Amino acid sequence: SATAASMNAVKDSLQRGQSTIDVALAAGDTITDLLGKMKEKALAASDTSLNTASF
Amino acid sequence: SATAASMNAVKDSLQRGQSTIDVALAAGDTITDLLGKMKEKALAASDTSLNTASF
Repeated sequence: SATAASMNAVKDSLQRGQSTIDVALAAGDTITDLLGKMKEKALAASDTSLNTASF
Repeated sequence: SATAASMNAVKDSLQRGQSTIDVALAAGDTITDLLGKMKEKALAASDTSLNTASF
């Protein structure tokens, strides 16, 4: 029965690991959106017919 | 009949031995519970994803 108590101790650590990964995933989604937008900006600026004040 | 009187003397010592072993057993049960709890604590602390203030 001591071992069953220890399993009770293990489950919380597994849950904490889940939580940390969720936070990381949220930040990652935001970062991927920002990277898409940055690609759009760089692509738009790669144009050689552009004015000096839009670059 | 002297021997029967001596048996009367022996029974009390046997009973005293029983009593001492009961006290020891009670303390031992408490100790085993404490050891289970200590294992749980050590297992929980063996985690490397843990903060510096929970250790």
